[PDB]
Amino acid sequence: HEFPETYGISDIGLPPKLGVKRAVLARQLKGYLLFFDQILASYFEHLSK
Amino acid sequence: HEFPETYGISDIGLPPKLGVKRAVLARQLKGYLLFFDQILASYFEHLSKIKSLLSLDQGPSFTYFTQAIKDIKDVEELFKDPTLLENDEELTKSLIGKLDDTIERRNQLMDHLIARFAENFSSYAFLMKFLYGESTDEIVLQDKQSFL
Amino acid sequence: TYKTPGVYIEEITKFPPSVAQVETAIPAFIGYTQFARTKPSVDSDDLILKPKRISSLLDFTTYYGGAQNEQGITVKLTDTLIEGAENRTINVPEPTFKSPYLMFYSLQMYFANGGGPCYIVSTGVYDDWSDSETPPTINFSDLESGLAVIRKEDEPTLLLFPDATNLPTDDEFYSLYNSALMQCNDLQDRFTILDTYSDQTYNDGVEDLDPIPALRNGINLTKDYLKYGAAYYPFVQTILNYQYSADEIVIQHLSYNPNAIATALDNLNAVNGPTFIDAILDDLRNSVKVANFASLVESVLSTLNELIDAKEEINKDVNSAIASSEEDNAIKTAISDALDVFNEDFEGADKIESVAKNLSDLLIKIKQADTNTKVENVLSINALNFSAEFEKLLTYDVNTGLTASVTLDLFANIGTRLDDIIAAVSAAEPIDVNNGKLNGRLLSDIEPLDNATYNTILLEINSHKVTLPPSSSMAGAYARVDNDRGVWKSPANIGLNYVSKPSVTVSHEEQESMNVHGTGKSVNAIRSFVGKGTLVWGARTLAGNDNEWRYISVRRFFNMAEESIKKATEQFVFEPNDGNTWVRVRAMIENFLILQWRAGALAGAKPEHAFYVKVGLGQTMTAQDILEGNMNVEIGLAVVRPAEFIILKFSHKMQ
Amino acid sequence: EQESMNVHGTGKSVNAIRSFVGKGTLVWGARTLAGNDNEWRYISVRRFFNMAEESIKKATEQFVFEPNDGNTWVRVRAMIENFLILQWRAGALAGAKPEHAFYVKVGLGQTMTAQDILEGNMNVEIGLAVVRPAEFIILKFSHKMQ
Amino acid sequence: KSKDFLGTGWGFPPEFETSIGQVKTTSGVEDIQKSLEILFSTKIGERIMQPTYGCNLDELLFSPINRTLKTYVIELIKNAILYHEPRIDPEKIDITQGNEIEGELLIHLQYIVRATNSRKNMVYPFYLEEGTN
Amino acid sequence: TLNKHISIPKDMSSKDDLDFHFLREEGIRYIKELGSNFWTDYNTHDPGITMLEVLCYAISDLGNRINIPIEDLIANEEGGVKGQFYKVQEILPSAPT
Amino acid sequence: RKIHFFPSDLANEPLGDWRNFFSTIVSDKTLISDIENLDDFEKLRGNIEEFLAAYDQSGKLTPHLTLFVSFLKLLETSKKRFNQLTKRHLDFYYQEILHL
Amino acid sequence: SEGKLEKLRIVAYKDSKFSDEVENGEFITLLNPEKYKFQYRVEQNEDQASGTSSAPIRFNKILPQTLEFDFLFDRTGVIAGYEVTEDGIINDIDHFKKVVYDYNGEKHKPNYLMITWGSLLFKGYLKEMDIEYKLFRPDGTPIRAMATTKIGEFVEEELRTAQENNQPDMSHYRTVKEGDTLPLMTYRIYGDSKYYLEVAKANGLTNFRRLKTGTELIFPPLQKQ
Amino acid sequence: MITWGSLLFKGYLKEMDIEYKLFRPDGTPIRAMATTKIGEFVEEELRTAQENNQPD
Amino acid sequence: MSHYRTVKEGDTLPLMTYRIYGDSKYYLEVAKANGLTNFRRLKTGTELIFPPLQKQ
Repeated sequence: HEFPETYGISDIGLPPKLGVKRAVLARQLKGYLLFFDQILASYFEHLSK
Repeated sequence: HEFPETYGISDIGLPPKLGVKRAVLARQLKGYLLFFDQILASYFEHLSKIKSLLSLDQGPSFTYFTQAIKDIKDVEELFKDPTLLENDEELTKSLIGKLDDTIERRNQLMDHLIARFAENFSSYAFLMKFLYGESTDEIVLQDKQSFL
Repeated sequence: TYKTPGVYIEEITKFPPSVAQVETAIPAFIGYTQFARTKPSVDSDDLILKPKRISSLLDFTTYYGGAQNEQGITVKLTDTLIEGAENRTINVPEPTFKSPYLMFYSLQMYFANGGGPCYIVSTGVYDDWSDSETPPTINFSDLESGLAVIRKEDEPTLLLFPDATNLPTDDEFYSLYNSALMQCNDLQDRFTILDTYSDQTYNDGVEDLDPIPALRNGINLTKDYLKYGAAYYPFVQTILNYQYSADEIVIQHLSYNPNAIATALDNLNAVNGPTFIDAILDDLRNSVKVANFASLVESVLSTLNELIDAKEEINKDVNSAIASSEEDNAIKTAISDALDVFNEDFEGADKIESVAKNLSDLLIKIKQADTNTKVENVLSINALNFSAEFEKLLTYDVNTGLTASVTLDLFANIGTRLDDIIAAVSAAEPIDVNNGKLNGRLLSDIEPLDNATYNTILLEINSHKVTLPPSSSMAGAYARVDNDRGVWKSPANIGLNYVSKPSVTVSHEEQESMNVHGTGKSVNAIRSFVGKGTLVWGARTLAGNDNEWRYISVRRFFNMAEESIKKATEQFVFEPNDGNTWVRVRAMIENFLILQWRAGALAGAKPEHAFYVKVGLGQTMTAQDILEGNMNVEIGLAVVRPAEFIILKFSHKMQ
Repeated sequence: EQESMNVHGTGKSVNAIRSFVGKGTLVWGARTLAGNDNEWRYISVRRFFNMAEESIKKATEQFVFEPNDGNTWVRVRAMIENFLILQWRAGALAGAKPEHAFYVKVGLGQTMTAQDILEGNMNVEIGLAVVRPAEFIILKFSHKMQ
Repeated sequence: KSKDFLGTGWGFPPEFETSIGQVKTTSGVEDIQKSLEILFSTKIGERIMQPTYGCNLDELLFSPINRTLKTYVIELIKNAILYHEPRIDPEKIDITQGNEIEGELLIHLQYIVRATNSRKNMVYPFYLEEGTN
Repeated sequence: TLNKHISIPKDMSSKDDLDFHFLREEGIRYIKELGSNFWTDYNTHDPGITMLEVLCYAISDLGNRINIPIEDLIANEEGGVKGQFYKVQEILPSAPT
Repeated sequence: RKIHFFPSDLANEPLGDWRNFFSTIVSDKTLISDIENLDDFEKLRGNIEEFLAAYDQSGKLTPHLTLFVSFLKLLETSKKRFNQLTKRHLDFYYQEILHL
Repeated sequence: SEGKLEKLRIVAYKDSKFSDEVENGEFITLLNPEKYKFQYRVEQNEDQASGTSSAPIRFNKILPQTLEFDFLFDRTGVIAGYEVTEDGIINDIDHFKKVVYDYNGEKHKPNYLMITWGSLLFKGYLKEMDIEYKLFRPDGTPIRAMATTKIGEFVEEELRTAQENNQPDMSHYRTVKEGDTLPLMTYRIYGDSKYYLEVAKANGLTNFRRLKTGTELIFPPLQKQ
Repeated sequence: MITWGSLLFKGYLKEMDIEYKLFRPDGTPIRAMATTKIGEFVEEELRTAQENNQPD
Repeated sequence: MSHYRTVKEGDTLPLMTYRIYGDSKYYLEVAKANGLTNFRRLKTGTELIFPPLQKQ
């Protein structure tokens, strides 16, 4: 949620006119970024315990 | 008398067009402020009595004093019983009353004045108890005044 | 009225409006108000179907009034023990039942967003709730009446209905708007601003409907009507507070140790005794003559007033016992019945309260009787009621030096009845396990008893904000644009005042279907942008695919230009129909249009490419028109249209 | 007490002399003994008229034995209008332009008939809009959040 | 509790309650509105050790209404606010006559409440480190 | 027990996990040491650098919660310390011998 | 208890007194149930002194008491000056009347 | 009273707050000036180094203002509304000089002036004056003169700081709207984005990366020593 | 920022003179003439980007 | 220098001291130089003196 709209990984999505390929690439980036979020989420979770 | 006209507690009153509620509130403020004036009036009153407190002829029966306040236009309505405002001695008994421990305070004043002549009446404290009971306190103060 | 020269400060004053001017953004608002009176201090309502011009909220408030107090506010408190210490939780939820009357709030938004003078038409005035869960409803035919009324006024240019979304069905909602679009086409000078029915999937009693698809099916008129309006979506969350009265809010209390009954019972034990009512009952049971009499009356009157106050205190505590006795409803009934009987000595059944009231009025009259006659000082007792009112306390006390012959009396039945109340209340002491001291009491009542809790509750109540349909803010925004740039400037990319956020977030995938659609029934979007806040995005009409009428600014420009020319030509109506008139009509129209061209409304490098006017026999008229008395004038106009899209391209060379 | 001096059922107003803090003794109020009247409640209005009427009366003495016809009626009008236009510029009379401040009418069929010509009468009608004082000031306050 | 530099104080026409032994107080915007009522209700020399507090609007009683007067009225109001009420900025002063006969002058003052704390605002937990002048 | 005036320090430098600029510089130093053969453009339009700055921001947030005082971090929903500590009334007194 | 109190909803009619405005000073209401008839103030004075200590520099008093107490504290400087009169009187007599 | 020709007035004052009038210190003209003129000056610092193409321009000061106008005195007898006087314009000029020029021994200076005509209202001091005498009676009594005048501007120092409401030194509050972030709001208030963790600690925020859209925040000033 | 057609200029006011010419009878002005002088402002970060200074 | 005034109704001692000296704080020295005890109420025929301030 910290990235710009241009990247296409936010709640409002990406405009249809930009085509499928760009939408697909946005999906690929979300996948990559989860490797960083799952780790951070663990540390926050550890405080709760 | 030190406040502005806007407050409504001065001699010229408050204009009718402002309504009853504002006039009522002015009455409430006058009530509150009397708690400050009655105390100040007492201190001024106390200066007027220095001559009596230290008199060689005859001292007063009270050691604390008060005054009626009459430069306020409705005091006849503010007080539950206006009678007291006609006599400062009754007002004193009602407002200060017992707080004034006259027997002990009167003796301290008399003893000081007697001491100024290098005299001493300590023995009356017990010698009079072989003659009188509780009534000695009045008798002894009368004798000390006569001595001076 | 002032009598003494001076400087006065007043909270409420009337202002002297006086000069009207021609403007293009003038809405009419049709809906319900608190009152509707020409004279600020009369009881009659006489402005309801009389359209009136308002310059600010300051005028609205003196003829129509404010908002209705909400009846749906709930306050709940809970007491619990932590390691032995008490801990109180305060809970004030959002109301689910809200008043349906929104005109006041809508006007506040209109003025906040830059609106000017406007017309108010009331369709009636506010009514009452039936219960805390039953709000009043809106009758469709009231809005239709108001529309028929505004039809006869010439000045208004925009049509709005502040309470349309509270109609019982969507079918009524759509019918109302189709009527407005048809009226705009009949008159040829107005534009309609439309809202959806709801921002949430709503149930029609049969099926669950999506709001944008539902509005599109609802408005089933053709292009000839659709070109006269536009719709906006979603609703907006504002910063306005709800109106309420603290006295009307009841507080629920739950606690680990139940002390509600115990409190009420201890207060009643104090009640049933000599320091509360026996002393009252024992005592209760010619200019000089008037003064003496008047004193004696006042003494009785004062005594009666104390007895009356006593009744009110009793009801306030007994009711908490009733409210708190959740279990064993048999006891709730026993308590309630005992109280209901007690009250009969004070209420209309045998009204002690009216005796006290009447003695007061009579007492004033006898004191003033001395103003002019000895007769008045007799009539006030034997023609009027002093004899008659004292009798209602004791029927014939005068029979003996000691009051006697009390064939009837209003006094002391209180003793037995208080005993009955206490006995019934005491039955609840082993019944009530969960209610605290304030349970069943009013918010205003607690203020003396507790203050930390009271202030906390008020802060929580005021955290709840008002939500409104967007149309009233748009009317405000239209006024700003017309003054800053002109009627030919598009309303889009303008920020809104007093808006925290749109009710819902609309994604790009969704937004494309709002702007371009097979039906042409476009919807303009309200959006939040980073660092900017809430903006209006898009400015198309309900005929959004049309080659001539898809933009709002184009349609509004034409309505304006046509009205101005029409007025300019009235001066020639009864002139001879010949060449000496035809030439004068042309010169005048051309002068109007050349000014609009210089102003930037019309397109074209020089007038020959911006506009034309044709008048003449053999051009626009024939011999038969001269005989009939007709005159035909043909006008064409090239207009300026907005940019909506920006396309960039980059290319390079090596140094 | 002061309110009953300024406004009263009889119209017989009394002006008050008052002491103000930091100023001393001032005259407070300026009404006539017909204080509820719509035209004559202010002192300055009544005194202005007495002055204006005397000045016009003197100005018209030069026409007393002139023929009673159009060549005189026109001269009387021009003179009266000149007096009044000066008073208007001076600030005594109300109105944005002379058409709203005053008028003078003289003529047969307007103010005179055939019988007046025979009797030797001449009728001149004059109207005047005058300036009145402010007595009360009313304030109001309202606010907005930044 | 963000808007704590506007402060809290006694209501102007102080009212005393009996349901609790307290005098009513005001805060925030309510307090500002009562401050304005006080300032324009008092004359310049009426306070004892504050010989320059209040206003001179009474100078204009029993005078005709014109452009010179209106200019003077506006000046008097603006200076009184600049000297004595640090929490606001005047927005507009509208001066009009609503009566052809009655001696009435109508003045409407509109103003804006400041979002930042003034160097002249004596509110207890702030002036100690922020009240420079 | 009076209220004090509240202000904020002006020396925003700690050289630890709460210091954004410090973290950003260390990030870039590590990148050069490990991957400068392939990744040399460190300008602000670069997606790589953009991701680094986002992560640095997230780290500061974590560090800030770790510093929340114990009284709150181990609090119970209902208050008290029943399962965490024994109180002096319970753990210090001794049977009488 | 000797002063009338006027409610804001009556046309200047009295209803009660000012009793409730000083009721927060005394922590045990027993001692003031008939205060106007006392001849022994030792218990009452004791509770008042506890009150004064408890709120000294607490920041917690209602504004009408805050003024009253601040006023009473300012008056302590008057007591200091006033009680020097006995010395001034003695000095005057020995030095200006008797010339010693 | 629209139709009234208003005449220009000048009043003398004793104090710098303009509330205590000099007795018999008011001048009213008999003929209005044709026009008047104002002057405004702002000064900047324009030092730059050699080799550069432009300078950094720094604000330095706002200089005092200036008003100028001309007067005509005439008692010949052709202007409607006025009378011919036995001594001509001798008492008109002597009263005009007593108000605007003469030294006052009570205050050890010349007078404070307020100049009012219509929309105009100006406070200050006389700087310059020239008077030229044109027509005379045979015995040497003047009946016409022309005067040129220059006035400076006065502001009292307590009023200057109230008009320059000078505000990182004071306290501030805002309400959160949708679309706001904490480092962007910190930049617009302080000039730097780096103070966002001190703003979050002063408000008790733990999840500052998502703000809720009704929250009112405080922004404390920076410490000075 | 001063914009008219092709013109676009950023800076500061240095000098101004205003002269009042016509008046209504009650002293309300209806005509005036103003002369103005504007200086030029460049921020220092933009000066080095415009002077793309390049043996180094 | 030295000064004298006569008391008119509406005068107070701290307001008159401010107009003569420039400061209201000298009112207790003016009352002592005139022998006034009840200075909070002035009688409206009294002539007062206002001495100058001492120099060294």
